[PDB]
Amino acid sequence: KFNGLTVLPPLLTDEMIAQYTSALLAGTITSGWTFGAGPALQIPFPMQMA
Amino acid sequence: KFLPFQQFGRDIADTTDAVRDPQTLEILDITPCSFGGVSVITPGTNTSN
Ligand SMILES: *[C@@H]1O[C@H](CO)[C@@H](O)[C@H](O)[C@H]1NC(C)=O
Repeated sequence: KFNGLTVLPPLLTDEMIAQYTSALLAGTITSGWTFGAGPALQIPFPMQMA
Repeated sequence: KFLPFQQFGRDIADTTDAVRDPQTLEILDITPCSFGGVSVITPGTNTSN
């Protein structure tokens, strides 16, 4: 800590960013691409991969 | 812990220790005392005070 210089903590902390990434992964695994364009539509992963 | 010949101390700008009196010495750290800005939260002047 020097004189006249301070660092502002990020608004969105590490835990929230991890939660956001986990939510994106869960959506893209259990719903494919339909969750990014409306309600999340479930679909089995082999069928999504096909 | 400073080698018993120096008198001042600094790493970037200033963190001097040691009392500069020939009678006696005493290691005293140097650092500010929590300066900072101040911010105010307000929902709006035309909805509350
Ligand atoms: C605040 O709200 C009132 C009521 O809607 C409006 O007349 C006014 O223009 C707004 N802004 C200020 C600065 O008062």
